Amino acid sequence: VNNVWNGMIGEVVYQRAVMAVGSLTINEERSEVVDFSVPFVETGISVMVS
Amino acid sequence: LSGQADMIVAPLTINNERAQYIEFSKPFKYQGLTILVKKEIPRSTLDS
Repeated sequence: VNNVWNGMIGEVVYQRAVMAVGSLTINEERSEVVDFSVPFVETGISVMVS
Repeated sequence: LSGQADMIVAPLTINNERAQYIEFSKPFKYQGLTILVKKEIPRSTLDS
């Protein structure tokens, strides 16, 4: 937002924290601003309607 | 590794023993070892 980062990735990118273990998702822009590690569970987008 | 290749673009499933000293990119597939077997023809007779 407004070319600035709203927490989470912001916390990593402002040297406040050192990792962000959780439920992050890999993306082009996200991997562009902060390095990543090897993915450890497959995921994507899925459809689910009752 | 012995300076004889620079690109390795072919199925090269990532493993610890390889990535110890080698560079990898984000995977472009998602595989997993399974088991293979052949099927059988007869299931019903209708002639007994």
